[PDB]
Amino acid sequence: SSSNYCNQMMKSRNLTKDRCKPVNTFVHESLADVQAVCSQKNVACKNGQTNCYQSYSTMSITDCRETGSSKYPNCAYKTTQANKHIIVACEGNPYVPVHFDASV
Amino acid sequence: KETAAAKFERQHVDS
Repeated sequence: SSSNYCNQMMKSRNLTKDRCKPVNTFVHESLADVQAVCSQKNVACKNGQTNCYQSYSTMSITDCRETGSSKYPNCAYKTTQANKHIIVACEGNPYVPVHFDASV
Repeated sequence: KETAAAKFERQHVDS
């Protein structure tokens, strides 16, 4: 609900207008470069299904994680910036990211 | 209404 990046973006992107979501990752890359990961390194998803893909390179990401003190309506987040490989699960035609599986 | 791909973009991409 407040001024650091995660509090602002989680509210703006409608993640925390009606609940406090525990964790969420934002990727700071162009949409078409994030969509390009669906034809990069195929890997098994955490759930063992096989439609996950790992980016060849690291991407700029911000991890947002609720503090121990956060309670709706006052959601509060710790902001961690990092450059990590993302893993996304892809589906459809066009084969596009539908779930964020992890960053490594 | 919002597709799974649109929801992935809204929640995770910040170009």
